[PDB]
Amino acid sequence: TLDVAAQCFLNSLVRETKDWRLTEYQPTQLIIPLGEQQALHFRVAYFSPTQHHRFEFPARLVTASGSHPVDFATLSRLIVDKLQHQLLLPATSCETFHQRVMESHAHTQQAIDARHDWAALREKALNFGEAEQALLVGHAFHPAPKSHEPFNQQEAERYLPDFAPHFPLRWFAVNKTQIAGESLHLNLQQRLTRFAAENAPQLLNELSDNQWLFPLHPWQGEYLLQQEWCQELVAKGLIKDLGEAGAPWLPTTSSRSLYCATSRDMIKFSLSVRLTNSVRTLSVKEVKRGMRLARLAQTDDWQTLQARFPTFRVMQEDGWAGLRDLHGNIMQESLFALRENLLVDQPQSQTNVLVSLTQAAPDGGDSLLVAAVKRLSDRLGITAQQAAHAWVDAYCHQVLKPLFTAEADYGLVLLAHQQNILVQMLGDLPVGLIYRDCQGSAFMPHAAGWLDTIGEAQAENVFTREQLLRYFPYYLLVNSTFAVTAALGAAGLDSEANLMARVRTLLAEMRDQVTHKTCLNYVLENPYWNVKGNFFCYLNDYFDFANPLLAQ
Amino acid sequence: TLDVAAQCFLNSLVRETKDWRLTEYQPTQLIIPLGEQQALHFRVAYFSPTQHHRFEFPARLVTASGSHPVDFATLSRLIVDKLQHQLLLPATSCETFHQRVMESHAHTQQAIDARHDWAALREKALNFGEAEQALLVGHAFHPAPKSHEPFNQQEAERYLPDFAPHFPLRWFAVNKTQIAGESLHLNLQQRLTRFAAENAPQLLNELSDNQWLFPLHPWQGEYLLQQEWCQELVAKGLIKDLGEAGAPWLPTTSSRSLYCATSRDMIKFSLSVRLTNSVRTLSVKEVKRGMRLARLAQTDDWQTLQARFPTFRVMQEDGWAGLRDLHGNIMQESLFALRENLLVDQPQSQTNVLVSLTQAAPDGGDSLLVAAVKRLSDRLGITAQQAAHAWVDAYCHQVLKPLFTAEADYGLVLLAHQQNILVQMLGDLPVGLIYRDCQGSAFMPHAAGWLDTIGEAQAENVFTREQLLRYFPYYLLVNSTFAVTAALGAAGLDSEANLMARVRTLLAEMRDQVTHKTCLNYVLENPYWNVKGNFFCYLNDPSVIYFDFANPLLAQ
Amino acid sequence: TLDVAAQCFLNSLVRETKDWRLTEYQPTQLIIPLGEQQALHFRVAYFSPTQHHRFEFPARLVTASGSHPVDFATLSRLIVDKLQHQLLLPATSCETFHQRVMESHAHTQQAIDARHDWAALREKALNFGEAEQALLVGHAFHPAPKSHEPFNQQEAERYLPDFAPHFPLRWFAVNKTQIAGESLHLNLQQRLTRFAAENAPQLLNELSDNQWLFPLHPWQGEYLLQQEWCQELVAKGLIKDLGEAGAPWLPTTSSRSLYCATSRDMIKFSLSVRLTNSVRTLSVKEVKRGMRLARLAQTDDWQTLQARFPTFRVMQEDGWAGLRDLHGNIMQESLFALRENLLVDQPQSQTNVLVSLTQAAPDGGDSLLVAAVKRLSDRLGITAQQAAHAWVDAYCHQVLKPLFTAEADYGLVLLAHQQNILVQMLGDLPVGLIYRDCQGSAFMPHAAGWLDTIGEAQAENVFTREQLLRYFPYYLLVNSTFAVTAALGAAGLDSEANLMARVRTLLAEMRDQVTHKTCLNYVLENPYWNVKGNFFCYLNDYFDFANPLLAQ
Ligand SMILES: Nc1ncnc2c1ncn2[C@@H]1O[C@H](COP(=O)(O)OP(=O)(O)OP(=O)(O)O)[C@@H](O)[C@H]1O
Ligand SMILES: Nc1ncnc2c1ncn2[C@@H]1O[C@H](COP(=O)(O)OP(=O)(O)OP(=O)(O)O)[C@@H](O)[C@H]1O
Ligand SMILES: Nc1ncnc2c1ncn2[C@@H]1O[C@H](COP(=O)(O)OP(=O)(O)OP(=O)(O)O)[C@@H](O)[C@H]1O
Ligand SMILES: [Mg+2]
Ligand SMILES: [Mg+2]
Ligand SMILES: [Mg+2]
Repeated sequence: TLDVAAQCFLNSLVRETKDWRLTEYQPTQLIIPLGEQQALHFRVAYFSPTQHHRFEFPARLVTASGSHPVDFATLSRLIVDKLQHQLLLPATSCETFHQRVMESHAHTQQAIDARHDWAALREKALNFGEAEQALLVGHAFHPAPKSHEPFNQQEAERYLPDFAPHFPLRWFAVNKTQIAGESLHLNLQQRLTRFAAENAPQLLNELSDNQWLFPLHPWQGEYLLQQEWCQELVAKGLIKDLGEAGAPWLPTTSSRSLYCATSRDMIKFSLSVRLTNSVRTLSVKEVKRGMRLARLAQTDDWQTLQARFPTFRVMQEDGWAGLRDLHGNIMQESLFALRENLLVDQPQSQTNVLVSLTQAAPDGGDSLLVAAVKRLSDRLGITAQQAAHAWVDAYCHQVLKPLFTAEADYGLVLLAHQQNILVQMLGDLPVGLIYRDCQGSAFMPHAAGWLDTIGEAQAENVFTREQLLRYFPYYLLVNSTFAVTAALGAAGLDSEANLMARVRTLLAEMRDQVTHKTCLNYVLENPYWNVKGNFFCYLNDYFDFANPLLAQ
Repeated sequence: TLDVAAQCFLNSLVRETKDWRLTEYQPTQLIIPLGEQQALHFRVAYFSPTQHHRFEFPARLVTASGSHPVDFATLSRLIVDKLQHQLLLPATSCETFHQRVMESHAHTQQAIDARHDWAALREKALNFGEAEQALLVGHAFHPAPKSHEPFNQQEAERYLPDFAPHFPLRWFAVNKTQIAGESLHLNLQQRLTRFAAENAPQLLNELSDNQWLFPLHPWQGEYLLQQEWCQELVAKGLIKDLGEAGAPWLPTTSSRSLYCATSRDMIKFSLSVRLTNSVRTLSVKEVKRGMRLARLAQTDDWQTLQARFPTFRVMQEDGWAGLRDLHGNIMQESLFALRENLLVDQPQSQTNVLVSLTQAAPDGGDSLLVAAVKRLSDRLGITAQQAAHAWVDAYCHQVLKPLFTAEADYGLVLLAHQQNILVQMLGDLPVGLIYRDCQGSAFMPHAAGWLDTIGEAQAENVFTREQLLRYFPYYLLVNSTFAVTAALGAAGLDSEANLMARVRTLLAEMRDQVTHKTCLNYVLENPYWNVKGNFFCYLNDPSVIYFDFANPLLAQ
Repeated sequence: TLDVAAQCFLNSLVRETKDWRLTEYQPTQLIIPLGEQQALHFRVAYFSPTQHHRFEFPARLVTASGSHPVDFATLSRLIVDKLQHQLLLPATSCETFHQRVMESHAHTQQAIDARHDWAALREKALNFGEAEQALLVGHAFHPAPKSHEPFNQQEAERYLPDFAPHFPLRWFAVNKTQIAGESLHLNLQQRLTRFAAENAPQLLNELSDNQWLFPLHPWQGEYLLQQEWCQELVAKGLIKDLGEAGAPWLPTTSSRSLYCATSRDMIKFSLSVRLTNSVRTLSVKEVKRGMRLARLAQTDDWQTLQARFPTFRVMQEDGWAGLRDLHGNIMQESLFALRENLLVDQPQSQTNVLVSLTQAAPDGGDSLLVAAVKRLSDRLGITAQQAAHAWVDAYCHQVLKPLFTAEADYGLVLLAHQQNILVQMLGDLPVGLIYRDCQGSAFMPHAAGWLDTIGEAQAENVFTREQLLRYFPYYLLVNSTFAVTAALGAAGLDSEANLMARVRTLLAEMRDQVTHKTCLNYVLENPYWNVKGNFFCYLNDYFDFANPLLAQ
């Protein structure tokens, strides 16, 4: 009756198309014409003004003769055929698209079947690791959010968060000639030594002045070792495989970022896998973004920002390393970034990634957000609606405020979608924010003088005003705030319209306080936002979105 | 050199008198004239515009063509003698006052010598229980904050928090015909069942339809049991003494209130002991106030208030019980009230009573507040002054905001001591408030329509305007907020003057958002605050009992 | 290649028959003749003198015409067809037998597939709850150890240990007139009061002098509510259904017994479900046995026993309750027994039920027992064989000594198979015993004087010498000790023969210390043991066994 994987495909499509209808009569049905006098009739259980819809399955294909049910595989192929014919697309690109969609759908079902614990997650507050592996639906507005090529099923069970696995890292003993890297506070030799001593102490027999301990992802590790350039190093004895060892690491929502509860650092690997339309290798350019922001976090003006927003943290990526071939070429498939584990002293703190809270429950029950809101209602003795309002209000103050204000007053841009936002909670109420993913950092023109303080003002990741107004509202509101409000709306705690009214009101107060009102004005006043459409972007290996926050 | 006990006697005095002077020369000294061409000279290490002074000892007697040092016992006797002449005081009350001040001074020194763990508390964030037993100085502006009467040494070691003790409760099996009480959600029979079950399960072999388990304070219980009316019940078989049993309980800052980390309920006993000019027995009257507030907490307007401030909690005292004699008369010395333990599900949270944090270190080191702020600074990588400002700003938003708004918008008066304020912290930053002691709850006239909804419009704890303006700014700014700013000022993180400017700014923002501006107007604009002193109140078990306090928040 | 469910069926068969043979030539194959020049050949991977075999699959059916592979569904039909005519087995009975064998085989594979966390159990010492849900194979010598009629697949996932579920209890508020029961230390009213106050505190609003809180199994409670007699109680106002509430409970290896870490009591329910040829309802007679032993556990001679074996405890079932119909008749289907939770103060102790340790790994890897012995080896820096020896010797001293001695010196009989034996470990070495299930408690004639001290010398569960010698060695050696020695043997730590020699040598030393040597003499000297045919027993809704503990 329900299929959260199919809903992704359909909500992604409905958001990015103007061609679909609603029936005047009840029960309401959404209609996607296929042309040639036939159309798909979806029964609507919940209609969302932000297109967080929920359809009651199976769908029905309507014909001249009559009507008949169709499975997802069928209705999806009829849609890709339609788009191929009306929009005149290539054939080889449309079939590969449909194949990848079906793989994802199928992979989402296996993970649902495998995870019998998921429902029990509603029962109490989740820690960091629990939330990082609770996301089974994936990207709610991507057609194929769970494609993981080239991984097989055995590899997808060990190396993806979906099956809640854990594993020790792989380790090499590498000569320092063949180690490139960079790190703050501790030099590179000192990070690697600390990181090794706290995770795989028994390998410290291999540690010397020249021969350092190098961590690798177990899949990449085996994938790198076979390569000739790496095998050449083994021949010269500049690399020595130590195998797997040490503490348990669990893949996070991004799969390539790993978490260990006792390690002062998390580790983000260059991982040769396609995950929603991008191979997840790292570049030297990318890791220097993190190093850039990490150094900027030492300045006085950062000190001032942090003082003003003490409940707001950024998990700095202040270290990285990678292997050099025999020529000295940094092999980017061996790179990794080291990310501050700000939860190391509090591994049971209710700090959750937002995307896991807002995803629709695969069993059609409460979302993990709604669970938390319901606990908050019970604990405080207030109505579920009142608990919905308070949660939403605190979310604005704790999450949105520092993020808009970081741009407006300091020119710092943090592109914070659901998977980058960690909601620090205490008793299911947001009391802070931790931002993650420093590749999502950028700088406005009015941060240039501040960047000069570290010599970076010619930074690669500098945005123009037009770049800001494109990305920033989509990530923070469309791809964040409206999932919060939609999830609460789908559960019936309050209408999305009324909840977005609370968001609007608080964004207005926020505007009054900041210096550069450019962005908040665009958000609060401009009729149409740029929104990145994954449905047609993924089909090829941008649209205007009606702004709901305008004054009515 | 250091005496935090003497500083209480002296600072309390300096606040309630205008008969003292500073030296135009340095090192600066504070002078208290004794008349007859003699005076006491105190070396001032820190001068506070909120009278949180730090004197360097010994003092010095300035007399005849010369002086000499005087111990605390001497200078205090001299000052009490001065007061006996000035106010024509009965000699019996003077000597009772002085002996009590020495008792407190001595008891404090004992505790300080007994608590070698105290300095180590600076090392990390405190849990609720740790903070509740970390107060060794007591009331900072009371002359005898550690008077224990009639506790002996052994009794003070076990039943006060100072030595960080714990003990299981005493228990009576009592016929329901001799149990008077009340409870919400669960009836009285059901509370005592739950409470007895989760605290002393092994006594459930004495639980029946008619015979209920009844908890007692080990010291009160031994006293009540030696009474005539109680033994009538033992002879009648309506009371059986089961002795001590069950989980460990910690006396908190108030001594009569106990804490058990695994207990869903705290318990606040009627305790026949004198602590800062009040016998600590309960009355049916006072325990009804808790019920009144608890029943009011089920209303939709409370619900509305709670929604507006989700991080603000009140620990509801929604249950109480006591013993009645054979004639059915409630014996107030047996009373207790049950308080919600909102920390039962996280006993290791950084929820601390404010008074323990602000308290000046007995060893002269960092106060526990300064230890926190310093951790806040190091974690966030910000300056100690930036951490101090951040902590103070969050204190205003998390503590002062809900309390001033509850009175203004809803008419609810919560008289928040430094001891009734639990600061819910997360990473050494205030992120919420938990208020304790419902005996200090009162209602303004404009709460009347709301009290009607539960039929308590004629509540005894109703306050006039003048009552509010006297009490509320004393408890919540003088005996609370200024202790925060003073602690940080004394540590040299920023001047009290500057920190009090921050509070004013935020208090002024708030006034613009409330309905009844009556209270915040007074705070910000009334030149003087007329309140009640502890030093001359304690000396007398009316122009002196209450004194005018120069407002430091006036735009100057 | 590996099928642990099929191995239960086949080993159970080979143990209870003398019609099969072994091929001299290598690779060795076990042959089960079907007659008519037709037979099944099983490639043996491990031959066990205690019939804990491991066959390599698929099996191969051999005729004069040739050989071809056969799957488990086939070879099991062929074997039942054989047995059907060889025993003149009724056709309708045999069809039901094989249907339950395929159901068991199927449900097992579903559980293996569902439990992706099982392999990870090898990594560290298990706690009690983890072990209680680690048994996915079931009884290793029952033909259908995972048949759970009438449970459907949804009901199995929630109410059997197999999917590691947990849930809150169902609760009725019941007039004390309709409550039957008994308890020690606390009376019945007081136990139920305590049991409710620590497990479902929020239901205490319903508690009163006349209306008592009454716990139910979530399945059994619904099954009960629908019956006519219970409806009458609801109509009369004698019962009020409070629904589900309270702390989490996890079903143990027995399913009808539930475990809550925070509760001083475990609860054993009358459960109308068939688990290995026995519907799991309780009877009044059966819960008297627990009360009887509990009262006997308060005597001075029990004291004398306990002081001699301080590491040995029994989990006393010192309470029970049940509903009565309107006529005062105790309803057998509503019964439950309360059991001491002796682990309530150390929930993370390495106290594991033996059966989950000995069980063959579904994925063919190390057993959870061998996982421990290897930890023990690595910790002490001794050889795996030495650790195996130490573990076995420690098993004999901590488990076998107190149990034999209890019969010999006191006349107390505890029928301790693997599932009643909780091995108390410290650093993967046994250091104690906790016995469970007082239904398997009995008494010898020389215990009669001790029984007279509580007036229970007339007990129903008194054994004859013959009853003792039949049951005791099977449960306590065949279905306990030999699974340990066979798991260590199959792992290649040492031969079963050498490990069984260690057991004999210690049993010999034991016999010299006890007064009544009857039992140990029968174990050490009698050429044959009586043993249960769970196979032909299950076929029909026992047999002699060669003693390996003989001196040779
Ligand atoms: N709503 C969402 N928005 C963005 N990403 C999502 C969403 N839902 C799921 N995801 C998943 O999260 C990942 C986001 O990738 P992104 O590049 O932001 O992180 P990363 O750099 O790979 O890892 P990290 O965040 O640890 O640095 C994708 O792989 C995507 O499948
Ligand atoms: N700064 C302070 N202000 C007020 N009281 C203080 C202070 N420091 C310590 N105390 C102690 O705390 C107690 C407060 O008395 P109060 O009547 O306000 O609370 P209570 O009702 O006794 O305690 P509870 O909070 O358990 O209800 C006094 O005994 C006093 O000695
Ligand atoms: N090797 C084994 N020996 C005995 N029982 C086993 C074995 N393996 C699994 N089991 C399971 O253990 C249960 C044994 O039943 P038994 O009557 O001894 O326990 P019970 O009385 O139902 O439960 P409890 O032990 O909780 O009192 C059966 O349900 C059976 O499926
Ligand atoms: Mg990311
Ligand atoms: Mg108080
Ligand atoms: Mg059993």
